[PDB]
Amino acid sequence: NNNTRKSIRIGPGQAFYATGDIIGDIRQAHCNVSKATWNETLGKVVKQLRKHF
Amino acid sequence: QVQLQESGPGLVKPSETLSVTCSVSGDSMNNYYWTWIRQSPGKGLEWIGYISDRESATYNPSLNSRVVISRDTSKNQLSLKLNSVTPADTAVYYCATARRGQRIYGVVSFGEFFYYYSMDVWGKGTTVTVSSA
Amino acid sequence: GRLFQSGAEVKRPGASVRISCRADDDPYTDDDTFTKYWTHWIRQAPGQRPEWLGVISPHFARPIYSYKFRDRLTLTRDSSLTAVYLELKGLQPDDSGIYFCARDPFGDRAPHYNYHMDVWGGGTAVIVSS
Amino acid sequence: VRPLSVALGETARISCGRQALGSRAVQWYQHRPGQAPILLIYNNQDRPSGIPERFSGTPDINFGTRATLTISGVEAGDEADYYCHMWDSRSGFSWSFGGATRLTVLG
Amino acid sequence: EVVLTQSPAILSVSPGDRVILSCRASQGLDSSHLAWYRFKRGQIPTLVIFGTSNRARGTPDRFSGSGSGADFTLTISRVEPEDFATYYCQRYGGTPITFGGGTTLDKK
Ligand SMILES: *[C@@H]1O[C@H](CO)[C@@H](O[C@@H]2O[C@H](CO)[C@@H](O[C@@H]3O[C@H](CO[C@H]4O[C@H](CO[C@H]5O[C@H](CO)[C@@H](O)[C@H](O)[C@@H]5O)[C@@H](O)[C@H](O[C@H]5O[C@H](CO)[C@@H](O)[C@H](O)[C@@H]5O)[C@@H]4O)[C@@H](O)[C@H](O[C@H]4O[C@H](CO)[C@@H](O)[C@H](O)[C@@H]4O[C@H]4O[C@H](CO)[C@@H](O)[C@H](O)[C@@H]4O[C@H]4O[C@H](CO)[C@@H](O)[C@H](O)[C@@H]4O)[C@@H]3O)[C@H](O)[C@H]2NC(C)=O)[C@H](O)[C@H]1NC(C)=O
Ligand SMILES: *[C@@H]1O[C@H](CO)[C@@H](O[C@@H]2O[C@H](CO)[C@@H](O[C@@H]3O[C@H](CO[C@H]4O[C@H](CO)[C@@H](O)[C@H](O[C@H]5O[C@H](CO)[C@@H](O)[C@H](O)[C@@H]5O)[C@@H]4O)[C@@H](O)[C@H](O[C@H]4O[C@H](CO)[C@@H](O)[C@H](O)[C@@H]4O)[C@@H]3O)[C@H](O)[C@H]2NC(C)=O)[C@H](O)[C@H]1NC(C)=O
Ligand SMILES: *[C@@H]1O[C@H](CO)[C@@H](O[C@@H]2O[C@H](CO)[C@@H](O[C@@H]3O[C@H](CO[C@H]4O[C@H](CO)[C@@H](O)[C@H](O)[C@@H]4O)[C@@H](O)[C@H](O)[C@@H]3O)[C@H](O)[C@H]2NC(C)=O)[C@H](O)[C@H]1NC(C)=O
Ligand SMILES: *[C@@H]1O[C@H](CO)[C@@H](O[C@@H]2O[C@H](CO)[C@@H](O[C@@H]3O[C@H](CO[C@H]4O[C@H](CO)[C@@H](O)[C@H](O)[C@@H]4O)[C@@H](O)[C@H](O)[C@@H]3O)[C@H](O)[C@H]2NC(C)=O)[C@H](O)[C@H]1NC(C)=O
Ligand SMILES: *[C@@H]1O[C@H](CO)[C@@H](O[C@@H]2O[C@H](CO)[C@@H](O)[C@H](O)[C@H]2NC(C)=O)[C@H](O)[C@H]1NC(C)=O
Ligand SMILES: *[C@@H]1O[C@H](CO)[C@@H](O)[C@H](O)[C@H]1NC(C)=O
Repeated sequence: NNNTRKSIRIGPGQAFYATGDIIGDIRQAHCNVSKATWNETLGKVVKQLRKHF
Repeated sequence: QVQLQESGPGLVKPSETLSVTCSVSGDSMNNYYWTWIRQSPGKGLEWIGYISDRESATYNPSLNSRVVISRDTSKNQLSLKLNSVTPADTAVYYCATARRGQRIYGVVSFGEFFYYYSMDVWGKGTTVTVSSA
Repeated sequence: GRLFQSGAEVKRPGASVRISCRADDDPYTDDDTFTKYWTHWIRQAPGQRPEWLGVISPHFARPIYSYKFRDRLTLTRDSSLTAVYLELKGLQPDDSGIYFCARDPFGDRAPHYNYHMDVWGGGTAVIVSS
Repeated sequence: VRPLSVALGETARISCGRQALGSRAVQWYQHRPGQAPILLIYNNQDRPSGIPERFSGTPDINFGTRATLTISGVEAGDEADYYCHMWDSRSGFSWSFGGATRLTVLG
Repeated sequence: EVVLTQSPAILSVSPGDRVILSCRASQGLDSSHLAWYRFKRGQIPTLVIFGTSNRARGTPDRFSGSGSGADFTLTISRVEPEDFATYYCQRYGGTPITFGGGTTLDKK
């Protein structure tokens, strides 16, 4: 989301920071991981984990 | 190719139903959504509703839900009837077919798209007058 | 970081232009630039080297003017102490150019006393035509 | 209804009356009186086959652009009602075709 | 009045060469009082070198400066494609602050 910040004067010298408009689409925040890289790292973790169990 | 030709009486007394039908020639109901658009004098076009092969009747909320849109592949033709017609409902009635597109702006597994309808093949329209005179 | 100037101006000959310079576009900021640094005002006409107009002090907004601009330039700080202003009166077609504000310790900061316009801002294009 | 008048051989530029809030998909319709409505532009820029390469829409690239239909070299026949069916991502289902723009060619 | 003269107004070079830019003063500078500035059209001006030899904060090690008296040089060790701009020297130590005319770099 393209966020707009808005300053509100709430007291003498005091500014509250609000969210104003979203500019463009409303979308969800998200994270991406490479699927093959994550699977290979999980295999390495599983192999180091089988030495204890 | 898709041909489509409307049909209707044109002479309807107020406070009853009005039926306009739409016969499609050239092929069957393969690809298409089917929609109805009326145009009254003194104002612009007006989308009134659309259906598809799943028979999901979706109407304009601006037209009171007095409307019934149906179709059949036995006769292979479309049909429209609205209930309790007032004399302000005189208009040219166009039968049209609609393609659905999806506009994708983000992640599709989050549902960040929408569907839109483009009416590509139209018809001439029936000039249906409603009056008791 | 950066300096935020007002928008480009088109003026008549004999009029006045007023340019702003802020270190923060937040109107209710507490940035305290312009109480720590000197702010230079520097124009560049097309086809010329940069020309220095004046500098305003952090100390109580005391201005030093160039002698060729002294009779028609005013350098002001906002009473909120978070913006500085240039006012050039009696405009002529050779006053057209890009105007910059620049920020400088100006030999006044207590460890090393250096001199550098280290943060420049933007540039307001000023056109004088009729 | 919004009238707009353009001389022959010039370029007419019909703006959409509605503004998009978000990514749009804009259909442009041409409606002569007594004739059937004709789809000129769909998906903000795409012409269906059978539409001349004088109609253009503005593509939805780098949000902030207004949707305009551009008619280059307006004929005597290119005068009708023009509808901008505007769909976007923050407005829901677009039941309205919008207000028309009656083009008049001058001469 | 101190006048600064920058000797070649246009200078042509290939990306990866060593370039000398020169500033000549009318008198005797303090050498805490000479700086260099990068001007390109459509971009924010940037301090390159202050105090005749000190690099700025966002300034790479390919730039250095030297000089004394009335002779000052800004040398670029390896020319990059973003170093193709006008470079100005300016002098502190009296008002009006004066700039130096400018040496523009274009590629071969
Ligand atoms: C984490 O990972 C996830 C992965 O899950 C990432 O998620 C991705 O997030 C991005 C957003 O950041 C999404 O991007 C949007 O994608 C859509 C969908 O694109 C697909 O569909 C397009 C249309 O398909 C049409 O044609 C095909 C036949 O080709 C047909 O099958 C279909 O039915 C339909 O008819 C394809 O064009 C597109 O192809 C892309 O990839 C091809 C191969 O990779 C490549 O060859 C292509 O060149 C193209 O790049 C793909 O299959 C895009 O439509 C959308 O882009 C439009 O929207 C944005 C925002 O509105 C706009 O700014 C863009 O400029 C672009 O707008 C153009 O298209 C509109 C519709 O087409 C049109 O209305 C506009 O006017 C504008 O049109 C201009 O360009 C087009 C061509 O570009 C031209 O024809 C016009 O005339 C005009 O010039 C977004 O990019 C991803 O969908 C999403 N991925 C998934 C899997 O969900 C996430 O980002 C990651 N996060 C992080 C932090 O990393
Ligand atoms: C008040 O403000 C004024 C105005 O700035 C100050 O006056 C200047 O002070 C600076 C102090 O750094 C002076 O610079 C020094 O100059 C001396 C003497 O220069 C002569 O001797 C040199 C031999 O060493 C010779 O090379 C010089 O020739 C160059 O300069 C002339 C111009 O003067 C030029 O025409 C030539 O072509 C040459 O380019 C010149 O004949 C010099 O000895 C100093 O060098 C030392 O320091 C530098 C850097 O620190 C170092 O690199 C050297 O190796 C050497 O160790 C230094 O350059 C400047 O000359 C003064 N200018 C004027 C106009 O007066 C004044 O000092 C201020 N007062 C106070 C109290 O602050
Ligand atoms: C998030 O939304 C922002 C809107 O609030 C987007 O900012 C816009 O970005 C474009 C280009 O990225 C800018 O277009 C430029 O405009 C200037 C002239 O504008 C000047 O004047 C306005 C007010 O008059 C001022 O607000 C600007 O800051 C400028 O000082 C041209 O010179 C450029 O060539 C270019 O056309 C928009 O001006 C800008 N709008 C605002 C309000 O800042 C931002 O791009 C969005 N971000 C993302 C990632 O989508
Ligand atoms: C806190 O409150 C203060 C008091 O209301 C605010 O200060 C005033 O803000 C207004 C609007 O920004 C300024 O008016 C502007 O003046 C400039 C030019 O200044 C000349 O004219 C004014 C009268 O307008 C005169 O008083 C001066 O001496 C100058 O001769 C114009 O270009 C503008 O169009 C606008 O009219 C006031 O000048 C300003 N100061 C005072 C003392 O009233 C202050 O902005 C508030 N702070 C915050 C952070 O919001
Ligand atoms: C995370 O973002 C980085 C960019 O910071 C992506 O890395 C780039 O990937 C493309 C295509 O694979 C390469 O051409 C670039 O050279 C990569 N590096 C940079 C700096 O752009 C990476 O693909 C992203 N990862 C995920 C999982 O989305
Ligand atoms: C991860 O790798 C293992 C072995 O390499 C494989 O059995 C498994 O299917 C992989 N999982 C995914 C999600 O790729």
